[PDB]
Amino acid sequence: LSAEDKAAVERSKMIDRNLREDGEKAAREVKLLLLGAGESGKSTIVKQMKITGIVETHFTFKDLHFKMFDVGGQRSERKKWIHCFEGVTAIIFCVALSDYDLVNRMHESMKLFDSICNNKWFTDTSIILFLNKKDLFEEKIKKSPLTICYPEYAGSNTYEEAAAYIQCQFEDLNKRKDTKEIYTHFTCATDTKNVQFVFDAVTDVIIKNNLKDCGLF
Amino acid sequence: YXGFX
Amino acid sequence: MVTAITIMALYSIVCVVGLFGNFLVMYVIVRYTKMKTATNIYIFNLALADALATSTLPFQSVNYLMGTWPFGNILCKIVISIDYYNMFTSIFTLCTMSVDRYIAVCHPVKALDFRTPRNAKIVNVCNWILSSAIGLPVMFMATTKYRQGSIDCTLTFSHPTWYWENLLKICVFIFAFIMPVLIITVCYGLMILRLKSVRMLSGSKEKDRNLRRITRMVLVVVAVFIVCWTPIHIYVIIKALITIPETTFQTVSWHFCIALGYTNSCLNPVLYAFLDENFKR
Amino acid sequence: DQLRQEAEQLKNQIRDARKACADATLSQITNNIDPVGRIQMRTRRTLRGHLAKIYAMHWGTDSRLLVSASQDGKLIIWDSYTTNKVHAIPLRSSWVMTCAYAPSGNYVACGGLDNICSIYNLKTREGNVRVSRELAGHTGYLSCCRFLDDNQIVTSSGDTTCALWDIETGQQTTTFTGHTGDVMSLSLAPDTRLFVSGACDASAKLWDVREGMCRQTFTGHESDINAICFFPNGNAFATGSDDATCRLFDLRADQELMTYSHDNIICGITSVSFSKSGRLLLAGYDDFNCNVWDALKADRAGVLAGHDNRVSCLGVTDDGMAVATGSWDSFLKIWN
Amino acid sequence: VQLVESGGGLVQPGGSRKLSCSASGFAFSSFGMHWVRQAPEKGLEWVAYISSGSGTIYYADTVKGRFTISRDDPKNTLFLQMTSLRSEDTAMYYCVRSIYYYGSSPFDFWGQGTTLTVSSSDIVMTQATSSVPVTPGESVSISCRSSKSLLHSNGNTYLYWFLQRPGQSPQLLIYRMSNLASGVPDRFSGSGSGTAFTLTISRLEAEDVGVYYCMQHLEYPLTFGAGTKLEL
Amino acid sequence: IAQARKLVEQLKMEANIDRIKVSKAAADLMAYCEAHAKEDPLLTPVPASENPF
Repeated sequence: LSAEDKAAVERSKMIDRNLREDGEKAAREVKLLLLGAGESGKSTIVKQMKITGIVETHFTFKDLHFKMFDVGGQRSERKKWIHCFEGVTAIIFCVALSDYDLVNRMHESMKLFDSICNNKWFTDTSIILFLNKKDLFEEKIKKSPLTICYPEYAGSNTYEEAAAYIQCQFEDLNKRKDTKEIYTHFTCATDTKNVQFVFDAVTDVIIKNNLKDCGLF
Repeated sequence: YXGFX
Repeated sequence: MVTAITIMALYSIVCVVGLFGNFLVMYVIVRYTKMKTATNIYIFNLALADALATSTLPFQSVNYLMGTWPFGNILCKIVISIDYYNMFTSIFTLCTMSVDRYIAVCHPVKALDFRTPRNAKIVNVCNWILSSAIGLPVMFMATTKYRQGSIDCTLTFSHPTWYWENLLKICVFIFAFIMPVLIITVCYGLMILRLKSVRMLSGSKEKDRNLRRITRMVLVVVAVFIVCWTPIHIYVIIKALITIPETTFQTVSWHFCIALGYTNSCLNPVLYAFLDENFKR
Repeated sequence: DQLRQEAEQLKNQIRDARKACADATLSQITNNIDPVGRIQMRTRRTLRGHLAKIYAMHWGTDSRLLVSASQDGKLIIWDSYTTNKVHAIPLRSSWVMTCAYAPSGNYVACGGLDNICSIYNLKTREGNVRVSRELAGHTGYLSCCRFLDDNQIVTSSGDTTCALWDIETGQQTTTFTGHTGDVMSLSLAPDTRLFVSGACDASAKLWDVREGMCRQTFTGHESDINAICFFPNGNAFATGSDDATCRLFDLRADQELMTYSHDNIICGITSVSFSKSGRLLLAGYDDFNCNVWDALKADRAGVLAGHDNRVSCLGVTDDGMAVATGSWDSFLKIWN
Repeated sequence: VQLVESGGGLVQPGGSRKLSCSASGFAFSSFGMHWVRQAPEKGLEWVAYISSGSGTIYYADTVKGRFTISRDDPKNTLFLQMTSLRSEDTAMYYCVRSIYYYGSSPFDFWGQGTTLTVSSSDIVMTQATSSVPVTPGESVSISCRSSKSLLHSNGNTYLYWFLQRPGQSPQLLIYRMSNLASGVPDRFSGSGSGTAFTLTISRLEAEDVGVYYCMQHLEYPLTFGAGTKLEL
Repeated sequence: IAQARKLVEQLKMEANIDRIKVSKAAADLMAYCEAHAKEDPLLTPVPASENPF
């Protein structure tokens, strides 16, 4: 009865303890999927933070380890690998706000957002959207107004409602509003507090995750 | 509790 | 006269439904949750502590009908030891679950560090041992001093003879009812005041109804704790302060006070393990 | 445009050959044979070591040392008889899709979602395991890895290509480009002379590693296929698809030979593997279980429901003693 | 892979002495470690063992209480603090690497050894033949009987063979009766059964002369045979 | 016509395979699998005297 296999069980127990501490190390870390349109705005919100198909962005902010995954440079069937990203905490969905007039492109980001928001694997995970390029959208409305790519729009052709209207237009795409939240912060080159908004939304989802694990929810 | 005394 | 023979039935039906519910909760924990996460560890802790404390309840009943302790010296120390052990274990399990919920809500980033199921297991062993640290003096002072004619089961004191027991009831009152109420009303009220500022549960009235459900569950558990364990700790100080005359209606209502003392131990996993989402899976 | 018309003429020709000169009647070459009744298999061992959803299963020729990777980037090598563990290999490219195990028992293959097929060394001196080579050269994602020998390796990468390398050089010594979709699965022959690959084009092709041109093309599905495995005779292969249909294709016949489905399964496959005789087919559905088809009667022989989440990969030994359903509930079972 | 023992020397009886074994060129902490000792004109005797992780420690009966084995894993070093040393402890002390898992090869690397000259139930592995002369190119069969059956209920027979060429450290040849250790030429082969074992060499070549040890790994304490000597 | 001509060459290589009909190439499947049903430890379950589990 277990002549020299006692040392084998002891080896398995040692590396099982190593797997347990590595699992706790991965559990206190928090991963964030990072989508984005094609060459639109995701190059900014990988630089606003502290910082092959997937490439990780492992950084930290206020005693919490973030792992961004800007996957969107990989061209394949998205449906046959997106199921690996269930259980992610937040999904930063970066959209260029001033790409509304190009050849349409705002409707392409609407189609991608409708694909990822009503996706069957992500029906609980909250989604953050960083409408970038405020520094160009505030002056491409006064001259080349928003009435091109929104026929049902009328009235306020200034910044004070246009980005709010595009924010409401994206926020009106979830068919399940009582389960997932859609956060929004307008990033910019100045006032680098976008990672504060990431930390706020990830904290707000960690609260809901701990309430779900505890049983209150 | 409350028993035994 | 004739009301005591049914007072035993009203005294033991609480033990019956409490042991039944505790057996159901510990069975569904050991068979359908598999103690993987940290919360099921505390639920099984509370179920085991309330099961042992509810099986303790038919021991005292013979001291109301039969008048003696027809079990002897060989069980008096053991029963009083496990009673005062499981009582503080149930109290400190509620306190530790409350601290766990407050860490999980108000300090979320630190909650990723602390409340792993490894640390939950070791803090569970910690408060079992801390319950033993006050249960074992009760075991070391639980003698048997005979009455006029009976076999008794009671607690004596060491030197000094008269005054030492007066420390024990005040210590159990201030360390078993004052401190847990004073920790779980703040430790849940600040959780409620944090959840009122959470965007996940703020608007969109179905989610406001879910926030209302969380506040109803918290207010119900704090209110049932207070309503269950107020009179058993109030009357045990009133008996020590003023000498009550024995009235023929008094002791049946005081054993009913013991009954709604242990009704916390009955309805506590009934309130937790049924009013969750883990019962469905 | 007329070249496309001649291509359609060739497709009509290879459909007319397998329509007119193929007289299947395989409701009659299987009603004479007796069924297997109902087979009862139970979870002998619950290998409990991961903390994430797993994606891989392959056993060695020893029928004991299975390999299994998960989302956390910890592929561990189990022990089928003693429930223990022998290796917990750390890796970087944590989003692992697949693994393999060398027939000599010396190497394992890894491979994730970031175009890196890592092959490891196990029976080495100088301590623990060691990353031997970093096989790259693709654009999409590795989906299924298999070893030919300790020298060569074929894969199935999401950028439409399958590849045959040499390990000591790391260069693609043979490419395989015949699809317009992502090759989701890959399986080999008992002599390892010619392999089959299943893609998103609702088509499984038979490639051969001698030249590199796909010899036959097998269609018949309606959606993506996610599991290919050769029959132990080396003359048939079973294709599972997202159309709840694990149909069996025949090489010498060269068409769809028979189709496996049921009424209340509108579900999706993830893994398909035979026994060592091929009377029963282990179709691993996404209905949180797996079924066992009587693979020459298109009848169900068993339901091996022992999980709570969907199975991902399903390996059978080289000597036919067990199967290994590995679910996303992190607790991979071993049935018998 | 390198293992370098130190700490040897001359000691008075009753005194104390700490040996060190410095490991380099491998993942030391993943390996179990043994001390095996060899008295001047005598065979091998197992002394102590520390598993990976230090959770399990075994001592030989004749040394328990007196020797303490320990390891400093960050500095990749093994220690043996010995006290109350007697004349019967005079030996070369070998540091030995090992690892136990399915298909592994325990006892596959030995240090150079350090000589510690001191001033002035067990399974018996009987090797009835103490020396054998061998002319080159011939083929030889050595036998090794055990006092207990070494066949275990799992099917493995826990018999190990080592070669100590004159002046060198011993080297593992065969593990679990018939499996050839890495680096060992195919001229060696193993066979046997319960309580009876056989080492066979085909076309014996030069430098192969030396002492051959049988060893039991069925239960602790590990025990060696008396050794079979080759000669030209 | 740079990719479709490769498809034409591949279909021309794929068209001239030796077609054998199914009753002479699936009766081999039934004959094989009947010739290995005895050596199949998942059809006929092995008892615990020889099962390594």
